[PDB]
Order: sequence, then C-alpha cells, then structure tokens
Amino acid sequence: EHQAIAKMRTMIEGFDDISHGGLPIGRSTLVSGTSGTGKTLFSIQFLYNGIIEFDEPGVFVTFEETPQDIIKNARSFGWDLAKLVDEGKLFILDASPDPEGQEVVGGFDLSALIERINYAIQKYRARRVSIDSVTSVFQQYDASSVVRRELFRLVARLKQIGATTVMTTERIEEYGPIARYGVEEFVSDNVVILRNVLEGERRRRTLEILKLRGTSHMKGEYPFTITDHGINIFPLGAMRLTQRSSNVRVSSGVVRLDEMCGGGFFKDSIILATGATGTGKTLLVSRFVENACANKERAILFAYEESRAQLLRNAYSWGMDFEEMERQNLLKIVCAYPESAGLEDHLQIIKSEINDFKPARIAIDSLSALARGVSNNAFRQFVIGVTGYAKQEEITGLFTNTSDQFMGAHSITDSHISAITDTIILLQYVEIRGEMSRAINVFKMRGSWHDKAIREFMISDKGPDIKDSFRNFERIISGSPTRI
Amino acid sequence: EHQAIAKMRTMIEGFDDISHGGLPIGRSTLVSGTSGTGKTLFSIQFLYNGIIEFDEPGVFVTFEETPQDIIKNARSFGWDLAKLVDEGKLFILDASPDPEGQEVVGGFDLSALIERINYAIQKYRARRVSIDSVTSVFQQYDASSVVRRELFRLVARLKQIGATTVMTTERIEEYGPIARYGVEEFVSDNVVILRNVLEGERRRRTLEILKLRGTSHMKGEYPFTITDHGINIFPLGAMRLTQRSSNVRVSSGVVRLDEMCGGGFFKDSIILATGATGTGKTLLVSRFVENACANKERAILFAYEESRAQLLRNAYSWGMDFEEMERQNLLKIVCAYPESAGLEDHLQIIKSEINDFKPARIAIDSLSALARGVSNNAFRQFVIGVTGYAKQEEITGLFTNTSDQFMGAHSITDSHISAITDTIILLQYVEIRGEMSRAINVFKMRGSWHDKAIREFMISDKGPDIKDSFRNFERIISGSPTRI
Amino acid sequence: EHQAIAKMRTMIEGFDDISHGGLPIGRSTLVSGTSGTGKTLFSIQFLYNGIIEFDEPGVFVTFEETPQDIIKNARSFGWDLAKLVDEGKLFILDASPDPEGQEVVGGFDLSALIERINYAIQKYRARRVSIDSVTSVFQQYDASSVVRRELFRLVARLKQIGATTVMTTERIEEYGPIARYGVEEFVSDNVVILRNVLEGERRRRTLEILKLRGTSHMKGEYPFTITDHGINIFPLGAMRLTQRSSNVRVSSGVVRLDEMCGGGFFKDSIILATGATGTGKTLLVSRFVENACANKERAILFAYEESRAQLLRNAYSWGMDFEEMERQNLLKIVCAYPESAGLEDHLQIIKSEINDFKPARIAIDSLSALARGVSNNAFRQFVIGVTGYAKQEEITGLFTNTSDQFMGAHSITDSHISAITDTIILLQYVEIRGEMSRAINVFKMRGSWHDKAIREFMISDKGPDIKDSFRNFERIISGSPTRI
Ligand SMILES: Nc1ncnc2c1ncn2[C@@H]1O[C@H](COP(=O)(O)OP(=O)(O)OP(=O)(O)O)[C@@H](O)[C@H]1O
Ligand SMILES: Nc1ncnc2c1ncn2[C@@H]1O[C@H](COP(=O)(O)OP(=O)(O)OP(=O)(O)O)[C@@H](O)[C@H]1O
Ligand SMILES: Nc1ncnc2c1ncn2[C@@H]1O[C@H](COP(=O)(O)OP(=O)(O)OP(=O)(O)O)[C@@H](O)[C@H]1O
Ligand SMILES: Nc1ncnc2c1ncn2[C@@H]1O[C@H](COP(=O)(O)OP(=O)(O)OP(=O)(O)O)[C@@H](O)[C@H]1O
Ligand SMILES: Nc1ncnc2c1ncn2[C@@H]1O[C@H](COP(=O)(O)OP(=O)(O)OP(=O)(O)O)[C@@H](O)[C@H]1O
Ligand SMILES: Nc1ncnc2c1ncn2[C@@H]1O[C@H](COP(=O)(O)OP(=O)(O)OP(=O)(O)O)[C@@H](O)[C@H]1O
Ligand SMILES: [Mg+2]
Ligand SMILES: [Mg+2]
Ligand SMILES: [Mg+2]
Ligand SMILES: [Mg+2]
Ligand SMILES: [Mg+2]
Ligand SMILES: [Mg+2]
Ligand SMILES: [Mg+2]
Ligand SMILES: [Mg+2]
Ligand SMILES: [Mg+2]
Ligand SMILES: [Mg+2]
Repeated sequence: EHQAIAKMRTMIEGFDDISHGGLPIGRSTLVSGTSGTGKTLFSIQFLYNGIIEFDEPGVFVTFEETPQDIIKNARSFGWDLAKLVDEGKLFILDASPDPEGQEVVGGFDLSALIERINYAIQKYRARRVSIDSVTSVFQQYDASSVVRRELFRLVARLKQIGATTVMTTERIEEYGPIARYGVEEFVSDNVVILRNVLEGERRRRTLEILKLRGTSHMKGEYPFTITDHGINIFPLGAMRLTQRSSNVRVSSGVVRLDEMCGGGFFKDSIILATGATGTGKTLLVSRFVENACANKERAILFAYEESRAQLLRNAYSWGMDFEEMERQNLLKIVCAYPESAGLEDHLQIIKSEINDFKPARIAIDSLSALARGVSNNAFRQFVIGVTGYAKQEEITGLFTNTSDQFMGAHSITDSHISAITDTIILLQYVEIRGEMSRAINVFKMRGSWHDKAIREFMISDKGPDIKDSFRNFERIISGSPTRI
Repeated sequence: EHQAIAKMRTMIEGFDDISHGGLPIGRSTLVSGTSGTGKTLFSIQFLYNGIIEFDEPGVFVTFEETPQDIIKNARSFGWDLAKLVDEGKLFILDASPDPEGQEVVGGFDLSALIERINYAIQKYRARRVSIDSVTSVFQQYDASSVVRRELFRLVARLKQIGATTVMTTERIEEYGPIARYGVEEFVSDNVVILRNVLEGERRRRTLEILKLRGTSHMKGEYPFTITDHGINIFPLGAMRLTQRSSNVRVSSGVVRLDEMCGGGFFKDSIILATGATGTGKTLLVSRFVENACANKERAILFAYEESRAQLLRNAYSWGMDFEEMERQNLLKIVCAYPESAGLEDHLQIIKSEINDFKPARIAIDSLSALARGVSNNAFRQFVIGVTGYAKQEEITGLFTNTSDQFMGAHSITDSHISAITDTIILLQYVEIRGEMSRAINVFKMRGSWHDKAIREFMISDKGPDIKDSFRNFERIISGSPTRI
Repeated sequence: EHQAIAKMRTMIEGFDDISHGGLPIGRSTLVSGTSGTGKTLFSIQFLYNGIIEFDEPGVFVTFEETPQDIIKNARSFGWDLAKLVDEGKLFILDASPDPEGQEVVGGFDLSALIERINYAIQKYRARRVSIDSVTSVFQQYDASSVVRRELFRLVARLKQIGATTVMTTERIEEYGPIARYGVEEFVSDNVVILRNVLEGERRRRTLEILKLRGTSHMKGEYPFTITDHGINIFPLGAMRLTQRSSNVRVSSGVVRLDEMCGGGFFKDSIILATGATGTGKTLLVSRFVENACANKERAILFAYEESRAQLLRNAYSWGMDFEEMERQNLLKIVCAYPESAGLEDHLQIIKSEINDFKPARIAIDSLSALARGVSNNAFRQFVIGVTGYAKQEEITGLFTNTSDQFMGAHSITDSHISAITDTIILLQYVEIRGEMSRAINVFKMRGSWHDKAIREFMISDKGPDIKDSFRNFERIISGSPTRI
C-alpha cells in the first residue's frame, strides 16, 4: 500500500475504507460528537475488535462511566468484556470521581493518569488505548490554554509509549466548533467527527474523518447506523463502478413483455416501471416475483405502500398465489412505511434481508414512496445505493415509480433516476372514446433491441394482457390522443 | 446481570414503544424541555402508572412546586395522589425552599437530600423516584463544571440505592442546548427531550429519546398531546404495515357507482374522492354515510368545511334525512375548523371519537381542508395517520379532496396522497355546448375490476344520476372537449 | 379543595375563551413581552373588569410608572381609576424609586413589600392583584440566581395570601427567551406571552398562553388589538362550526341571475364573485347592495379599491342611485386601503360596524385587495374570520375576487377560498370575432340546483343584462373559443 503511515484496523464495518486502512499506529485519534452520537461505542468497539481479531490487549480509560456500566452496556451488542477482563486481555482503568469528592485534581492527575496508563499498558502488554470523555476531566474549572497543554501532554506521552490511541470528546452543536474548547482539533493527529443531525424530525447519524496527518482518506460525511452489532458504515461514495454484466436473460413474469424486451430482462440489470396511479406497476412487480419462484429461485418484495395482507388479496385476484410462495420459502415479503425510518436505515435493512435470504431477484415497490419528504440529493444517494448493491450482487432488481401526474408527464421520473437505470418500462392512461385505457411501453434497454410500440393492455383476473398499438392515433403520449 | 439492560414500563401511551420497553432499570433519565412542555406531567405519570399498574411505591422529590399544588394539579387528569399518599404507595418529598431563604446550600443538601430520598425509598419500599427540576437547586450561583459534578453525584448515589429515577431539567431554546448548562446531557445515561416547537403561531409537542446508554430506542421526534388523560404519544413511524385485508364489499350509496366499482367498495379499503369545488364530493360523502345507517351500522363524518346545520340542509335537499340518522344513533357528525387546532390534535380527536362510537365507516370531508397552512410533510404524516388507523381497525374510510384547479388538473392530488389510497373516485367538470356538466370516473381500484368509463352525471333532489360516457368527444380529461 | 383548577374570568374579550375560563385563582400568572406589547394594559384591565364585574377590589403594585400616570393613561380607555381608588375598590401601591436615594437595598424591600402588599390586600379585601414590572426591581444589580429566589418568595407569599395575581415582565426578543432572566418562566404557575411581531414594516400583536399548571388552555399565538376599549383578542380558532342554516332566499339584485341560482341566493350563505379585471364584480356588488335597500333592509359595502366619490359615479352611470341609499339610512359605505392596517385591524373594524348598523347583507369589494402583501395563511385566517362571523350572524355575504390572470385562469381563486364559500359566481372574457365579450356563470351552489350554462352578458346604463350561452362554441372556459 502506497501510504506513508502504518495503520491499525478497527474492523468496524466501513471505517477502515473511509480511513484508507484504519487508525495510524502510534498516534491518537480524536473522536468527537454531540450527546448520544456513538463515541463510547466507537472506542469500545475499537478495543474489542482489537482483542478478538488480533489478540491485541486494550486499556479502556473511563472518566465518567463506571467499569460495571461499560461492561453492562457492551452486552447490548453481545460483547462480553468481563470475560476479556478475566482473561487479562482488556483492562478498564477507572478514573471517574467518587460520589463524595472535593475540588481540584485535573493536573497532577494528568501526570498520575499518564503514569497509571503507562502501567496498565506495560502490565497487560497493551496495543490499543481509548480514553472516553477526557473532556470531563478538565471540565472542573479550565480555560482553552490549560486544555491544550494537558491534552498535548497526554497525547505526547502516549505517542512516546507507542500506543495507538482513541480519545473521545463532546461537542454542543452539530456543525459549529469540533470540540468544546476548540483546541482538541489541533492537538490530535487525526480527527473523526460523529454527527447525529436532526432535520425533519428524523435523526441521521454520519461519521466524518476531517483529518489524518500523513495519508489520505475519504472526505466528507458518511451515513451509519448503530445496531445489535455496533457501528455500521456505508461508504456510498467508495462504491466503485465495476459491476459484472452478462447477457443472461430472465423472464419478467409476462411472456408478451419478454418479447417486447427482445427476449426478456437481463439478469445483471435494473428495471424501472413508471406510470401514474392505477397503471399497473404494483401488478408488474407481482408477476416479476412469482416468476422467480416458478423457477425455484428466491426473491424479495420490499413493499412501502401496501400491507402484507393487501399484497396478498390483490395478488390472488390476479391469480398467482403468494401464500404458497412464502411457504415454499421462495418469496419473502417485507413491508414498511418510508416514514418509519430515514434512508440509511431503509438501505441497511434492505441489505441484511438480502444477505439472510440469498435473493436472485428483488423488487422495491415505489421508490417514489421512499422519496417522500427526503431531499432529492438524499434520495438519489439512496437510489445509487440500492441500485449499486443489487448490481454488484448479480441480483436482478425491478423498481417501481409512480408519477406525480397522470397523463401529460413530460419526464419519466420527477426524481431524475432515469440515467441510473438500464431498462425502463413505462405505463400510461390513454383517453379513448370517453374511457381510460392502459398502454405499456419498453422505453429503453441497454443491451437489447426491445419493441418500440406503445401497446395497450388490459388487466384481468388472469393478469396483464398486452395487445396492440394505437396505429391510427396521434398525441398518444399526451394522454388525450386524436383519431386520424 | 449477565444480560443487556432491563427496562421498566411507564405505561405512558406510546413511550414504551418509542423506548423499546421503557426506562432503563436502576438508572436515571433526564427529561428536559422548555417551560410548559410536560416535564412534571411526565414524572408524575411515571410514578402514578408505576403504582396503579404494578403497585410499585413511588417517591416524588419536588424543588419548587408545593406538595399540595402537585396533588391539586394531578386532579386535572383525574389523578388522586393524596389518596396514594395516605396508602403509603406514593411519598411526596418536599425539598422546596421556605419563604425565608438562606445562603450556601450546595452540599449539606446533596447528601442530606439523598439521605431523605434513601430513607423514603426504604420506608415505603419505593421502586420509582422522579425528581422535579433538579435545575433549580444549583440555580443558586453555580457554573457548568460545578453543575456537572453535582449531577454526577446525584446520579451516582441514586444508582447505588438502585432507584429507577426520572430527572427533570428546564431549557431556554427549543433547539438550543438540551439543558440549561449544556452539561446534563453528557452525565445522564438516558435523555428525553420534550419540545413545544412554535412555527406558524401554532405549537407542536414532540418527544425524543436522544439516547439510552445500553439499549436501542426509536430515534427522532414524535408528536404527542396532553389530554385529560395525560401525555399521549403517537409513534406515527412505529405503526406496522400489517393491515388486515378481505374481499368483502360495502355499498357506496350510489348503486350505479357500486356497479362501476365492480360490486361496491371493499370494507377494508381507503377511498378518495377528488375534484374541483362544486363537482360533488360532499354529496358522495353523504350518500356514503346514509348507506351505513340503512344497513344499521355506525359511521362518523368529520366535516371541516360546512357547519352541522348546513350539512343537514344540503343533505335533506338531496333527499336522505340526516336527522333520523343521528337519533337512531347510527350516525355521528363532528365538524370543526382545520385551524381550530394542529394536525397532531386533529389526528387524536379522530381516534377518540372512533373509540367512543365504534364506527363501521368513516369519512373526512376535505383532507385538502386540513392541508391549509401546514407543510406538506406534516400533512402526509397526518394522512398516513388517519389512514392506517382506519385500515387496521377494519374501518371503511372515504376521504374528500378539492383539487386547486377546476378543469386541467394534471394530478389527482396536489398533496400527492394518491398512492396511499386504495380506490380513487374522480369528479370533473366538462364544458359542453356552452355548459358546465359533470362526470365521474373510478380512476383506480386495487382489488376490483371497476368501470373504465368517464360517465357524465346530473345532480337533483334525488341525488346523483350517473349517465353515459362521452364516446363522441376528445380531450375530455381537459375539461374542454372537442366534439367529433 | 379536592377539585380541578378553578378559574377567574378576566372579562378581557377573547382571553377567557383561550384560557378556558380565565386565570387560575390564587395563582400568579406571568405576562411578559417586549416594550409596548400591552403588558400594563393587561394587568390593569384585569383589575378593572374585576371591580366593575364582580366588585372584587384590586391592588396594583407599580415599580416604575407613577400612580398619577397609571390613572392618566387608563383614561385612554375611559377608565376612571381615580374614582375607584376613592371608592376604595382599587388601591395603587406605589413602589417606584424617587430621583434621589442610596443602595445595597436588595432583598430588603422584597421582604418589606411582601408586607406592604399583604397589608393592602387585607385592608381592601383584595381578590386580584397585579404587579407591573417586577423585573425593574432586581434590575438594580442581580444575577439569574438571585432573581429566582426573590420571585419564588413573592409568588409563594401571594399564594399563601390566596391572591390571584398577574406579574409583568419584559423581554428583548419577540421569539427568544420568555423573560429577561430566563428564570421567571419556571417560577410562575402560568406564562402568557404578548408579542409585537414586526414583519414587513407591519406590526402584529399576538398573545399566547404557553402554560397553565393543572388545567387546559388553547395553544399557540392569537392576534389581538389595542383599541379605545382595551385589549381585544380574536380566537379565530375557537370559532365553532355551528352556524345556523336556512332555505330562505334573497335576490342578487339581478333577476336573471336569481333564476340561474335557481330562485336566488340563500340568506344564510356566502357568495364569491370571481373574474379578471373589468368583468363586472363591482357591478354585482353594487346591484346586490341596492337590492337590500329596495326591501328597506340595511346593508354595508366595504370598498377597498374605489373611493366613496367614485363608487357613486360608476354606480349612478349604471342606474342605481347610492345617494338616496345613504339618506334613507339603509346603506353604509366604508372604504379604506388594505394598506391602512393589518388584517387583524380590518376584521375588527368589519365586526364593529356590523354591530353599529345591524346589516342584513354585506359586500366586500375585493378580497384579493386584502390579500396584497399578507402571506397566504394570514389571509385565509382573515377569510375564515369574516366568513364565519357573517355566517353565524345570519348575514348574507358577497365577496369579490379579481383573478391574477384574464382568460385561461385555471383556478377560481389564487388564494384558494373557493372551498370556504357556498356560492361561486364566475365572470369571464370571451374573445369572439376580435371582440372582448363577457359571460356570467353560476359555478356552484350548495343548496339550490342553479344553471350550468355559461351565459354571455353585457353592461349598459341599465346595468347587467344576461343573454345566452355560446352553444355553438368550443373551449369557452379558456376564453379563446372556436366555433364548430
Ligand atoms: N443495541 C443497540 N442498537 C441500536 N442502538 C444502540 C444499541 N445500544 C446502544 N445504542 C445507542 O447508542 C447510543 C449510546 O451512545 P454511546 O454509548 O455510544 O456513547 P455517546 O453517545 O457517544 O456518549 P455519552 O456517554 O455522552 O452518551 C444511544 O444513542 C443508544 O440508543
Ligand atoms: N381483478 C382485477 N380485474 C381487473 N382489473 C384489476 C384487477 N385488479 C386490479 N385491477 C386494475 O389494476 C389497477 C391496480 O393498480 P396496481 O396495483 O397494479 O399498481 P399501480 O397502479 O401501479 O400503483 P398503485 O399502488 O399506486 O395503484 C386498478 O386501478 C385496476 O384498474
Ligand atoms: N387536563 C389538561 N389537558 C390538557 N393540557 C393540560 C392539562 N393539564 C395541564 N395541561 C397543560 O400541561 C402543561 C403543564 O406542563 P407540566 O406542569 O406538566 O410541566 P412543565 O411545564 O414542563 O414543567 P413545570 O410544570 O415544572 O414548569 C401546560 O402546557 C398545561 O396547560
Ligand atoms: N338540490 C340540488 N339540485 C341540483 N344540484 C345541486 C343541489 N344542491 C347542490 N347541487 C350541485 O352540487 C354541487 C355541490 O357540491 P358538493 O356540496 O356536493 O361538494 P363539492 O363540490 O365536492 O365541495 P364544496 O362544494 O364544499 O367545495 C353544486 O356545485 C351544485 O351544482
Ligand atoms: N386608546 C388607545 N388606542 C390604541 N392604542 C392605545 C391606546 N392607548 C394605549 N395604546 C397603545 O397601548 C400600548 C400601551 O402599552 P402598555 O403601557 O399598556 O404596556 P407596555 O408598553 O407593554 O409595558 P409597560 O407600560 O409596563 O412599559 C402602546 O403600544 C400604545 O400605543
Ligand atoms: N356606463 C357603462 N356602460 C357600459 N359599460 C360600463 C359602464 N360602466 C362600466 N362599464 C363596464 O364595466 C366595467 C367596470 O367594472 P366594475 O366596476 O364592474 O368592476 P370589476 O370589473 O369587477 O373590477 P375592477 O375594479 O378590477 O375593474 C368596465 O370595464 C366596462 O366594460
Ligand atoms: Mg452522549
Ligand atoms: Mg459516552
Ligand atoms: Mg402500489
Ligand atoms: Mg411543574
Ligand atoms: Mg369542495
Ligand atoms: Mg365540500
Ligand atoms: Mg402509486
Ligand atoms: Mg414597557
Ligand atoms: Mg417550568
Ligand atoms: Mg372593483
């Protein structure tokens, strides 16, 4: 690796990519954020992984949380630090005050502390050190100048010993100064900022490596989630554009359509189905799913508009029995409101379910539903994310999109995802003789030829029946054609 | 223990969903909010439910409000604490100052206080403790650093006694620091934020669990309302997408309509009637209510546009007698201006009326009326609300929508709810031979077949007469056809 | 007293509707706001209304203004305080400092005053007290901490005393902290905020009951005014949708029009005349107002576009004499530019005059003129106000609206009021053979059946003459027809 600085791996999903390999060894990383951002979690996970993956003893210095609590809280992610303390791989160095205390101590303690820590490190042959809430130590009565010396002194001796350190710091504003005293930022070798931005009553956690003296790294903010497994990062912009592509074809579930697509959809492709309410995107999805099961293949249907029940009532009405699909353990239906969590979550949920089910086909009914509230920029990042995972996973995926206006829609999508998709399937109403008839169309395909006709189609208990084109009409797209 | 972190239930409607079980046992939780946000209410309702639901004795430490008052006010919600005091189930520890104050009390009190609290905890075998305004205590002449210690101490000692406590703190900026000294947030293991956000002369009460060291919890803000039954929170993002579905139909009040819908509306469905003013949605709504009492069933009509008297005058003129409807106790008309309150409130009023009247059918005349002033995201949240609640209750609901523009409308809804609804009914004006005639169209029906025609219809004393389509016109969807 | 919180009416118009009863008895209510928000006025009008409505003596404690001025000023609203002081009903407890003095007199008088006050309370059998500018007292040299103690002592004492008080406080920002020391907020049992919101060089006073401990109240801000009869608040959200409705008919003033509305306008209804400039709204208004005089009924015409003198001319050129109308005291013209006062002030002026002339009919020439500048929500809130009052007052109302664009207007009103109105009349230009001809059209009626034809009409010295429809045309609504 062409980087001048030797790094250690956090083994924290996504972090090592963001930091181009992990935390510089022998240095210290300031990890700061507002309340409940995941600082303690980040540092504990840092020592944990260190012990489990590389047998690297760790020293956890705590200034506010009690050693029992640090061990009790860790059980939230099924981590047993008590077992590690007994094995002598983890040492929690208690430096929290006692509920009786006095006044004055943040100085010689800084010298006593260093000596304490050098003892633990030497005794336990420690390779990693995280210092949780150093902020609270000189949070006794100090100014910025006194803080710079004490921190620098701490960091400096830690570097002499050779310990790779992680120091947590608190902030009050999500975007203003990096840390409380506006001094930590510059004493540290590297700086990580954990945010938890509000905006729209939802909460989005992001991680940012602001600086790493010596090497490069990914810049900006990256979304993450805390789970029963700790921190989980998606470097959405680290996603390389090297997806495998094959000319393999797969049916859509509708024979006539497959012809229209010049032999069916591609396996390695993303399909977009757009049209106004009532056109039949939801239907098309059903048929897309069923076909994956009719060939003994798994498929997931992430529904964001219809209940699990309704999805069954309507599917049966179109024939195709979903009950059996789930029993045979070939079709897995999800279902959840887009307002039940921000995009990151939705993205992460979609991924796990893709891992705990090895789907060959996936269907997200209504991206345009996920687009509610969120800003366009946030949505497209979401669309690149789903769309990208699916691609690198040889997982054919059909996406749905309802257009904000029936008849007259000038754009295939109000979100402008169009270029992100390989094959687009357009549905639309046609006002013919006082009636609302449907018309299906294969607008585009990248590897195939595809039919260029705008066929009309009817929906029956049997399903979608693709008929013929309105040859004798003008302005079909307008929605209100003229008979010529 | 060798497991995660046990939680205690607060029985506060909604909160135990948001917290994934309730408050972390053996720990304290900082509940802070600006003036009048519900901090005290929350703390009394935490003790109260702990007594009345599990018989867990409670201690209430008060620092400003007098014990007599605290009991006086609880009456507001039909809470008799004085009774619980006598039964030794609840103990109100008066720590409030006397009208003849004295200097320096930042230590004697700290341990003298715990001494008392502990004494009380042991005496009444209290399981719950809630302290009101710990803020006021060091509001004598202290700085953040001194504040941090005192809380660290108060919090630490309570832990030792093993008390599951609720601590109240006051703010000053709805989105400024979480608490008065920007320190409390980091000392507490758990933090709850209660907000009374202004915005457009209206106030919206929300609740957020910023963090609970040790476990998971729903993130973000959640709207709640303080009623005669205390705090009521609506985790609008917790409602699952597991609504029950069936092929059971229900008439509309319009037989020709029922025909166009393939045999009537589904009971388990959401219908939406859109069109310009004058087309006839308020009509379709009455014709809906009636049909619910002719089959001796109970229905509620939430009107926000026309008064109660008018709804009657116009209903009689269409025939159907609303008078009898009410007497027979099968029909209940509410009526109230959308400006009379905020969305959160309206949503609740809708629900409580559904509970006290066991409705079969429900209709909201003009969702678009409720969309006045309020942002779009707030509205959809409302629509998802009243919509899913109905869906899961087996309630057949009809929702009215008045598109901003007569003729030319390119979208069924300006708000864009058309995708959350099951069946869409479209009314529109059609300029014919210098005349303004109507038309009706069953735009979409998820489970049924429904008529695809745009039938013209007249309105008389008898009601709505759905005639034929204009099979000899072009561009009818535009309002100004072209005879051919 | 083991009952809910009992309140005491302030008799301040509107306040008792918002506060669900009035100020809670025996408790102190904080009332703060920026300079000149009506603070003093409030407390004072609180002690007055008491003396004159329930003969409850009152004690007024002033710390800055002199008793002479407090009385001299009250004269601004026709309140002879001087008299009430004599009749021992009101006692003004001067507590203002003199041009000379000393210092180091902190809580010294705070204790002495709580006596002087108790004195006058018993001495005059006082039930209501009001302390104007408590803030100015510790505005000598205190910190937030010293302020919280002094206020708690005072409030506590007055509470023991059993007095129902109103304490005045000053703010510096309309939307920042509640009171100067951000401490009063929490010390008070009730907090009311008076705001004098600037915004576009226009000032809008609003009052808000932030909290009332132990009881319910209306949330949010509320516009109010300061007139010669004291504070006047309009609970526009409190107005119920319980308006009386009848099938009585009345005449538009245009026979042919009445026929079209199927027998005329309903007495209990609101008519909206919509059209581009020149169409003729001011004509219908003229005609509508004249008709109420022909039947010796009183009617008011609130003109916001044309002057008194001009209305006369143009109306005499149409026949109808407005001169006699006024002599016969059957017609009352108003006239004022919308720019001569905020919506709040207009709405009131509209109401006051309706009370000083018992109108049976009402005409507002150009709602769209009142819509100038003001935001859309602030407008609808004015429409609903005027619309409602008229409605519950059995007064027939005709409101005019000029659409922003002539020909092609795709919406009746730009402000969207159309769903707030019972009867919609639509005037429009029709380009036929290179000439601009008119057309009248009864868009909708909630009771009657009305005509659906779009009839062209012409204006002469006789007034409006409704002719025929354009049966042989196409795209009339558009304004640029096509003959078939
Ligand atoms: N199993 C879990 N799943 C999801 N979230 C969790 C889980 N366990 C803890 N959390 C969340 O992790 C956060 C706890 O923060 P954490 O313990 O990482 O330290 P911190 O927020 O950085 O600092 P502080 O000590 O000031 O709270 C909380 O927001 C909490 O809800
Ligand atoms: N049994 C059936 N027989 C005939 N037509 C049906 C039947 N079921 C559904 N349909 C038709 O299909 C439409 C249902 O739309 P569908 O579920 O396919 O998804 P969509 O229109 O793409 O998206 P959305 O959920 O927004 O409606 C109805 O509007 C209706 O015309
Ligand atoms: N029965 C009730 N129904 C509706 N709202 C009520 C009722 N009783 C009280 N309220 C409202 O509840 C709020 C009272 O807040 P509460 O006393 O619980 O705590 P706080 O204001 O956050 O803190 P503190 O009381 O110590 O100042 C006020 O907004 C009040 O008007
Ligand atoms: N007795 C009647 N006979 C014939 N037509 C009537 C009668 N009453 C009302 N109408 C017609 O019905 C329409 C009334 O509309 P309705 O009250 O049904 O609700 P809407 O148009 O959907 O919404 P809103 O009128 O509140 O804006 C009028 O436009 C009118 O043409
Ligand atoms: N007759 C009146 N008509 C219209 N406005 C009036 C009349 N009398 C007084 N006002 C207005 O009323 C307000 C008087 O405010 P007031 O003295 O009651 O309280 P304040 O200014 O809020 O606080 P403080 O007087 O303690 O400084 C001013 O804005 C003034 O212009
Ligand atoms: N004596 C008259 N003879 C013929 N037509 C007249 C006469 N007076 C006015 N008109 C016509 O009536 C129109 C006057 O409009 P009017 O006063 O009725 O109000 P408006 O058109 O509704 O609103 P606005 O004030 O914006 O013009 C003129 O544009 C003109 O065509
Ligand atoms: Mg934190
Ligand atoms: Mg921490
Ligand atoms: Mg769908
Ligand atoms: Mg309280
Ligand atoms: Mg309407
Ligand atoms: Mg209506
Ligand atoms: Mg849709
Ligand atoms: Mg002033
Ligand atoms: Mg308070
Ligand atoms: Mg005019």
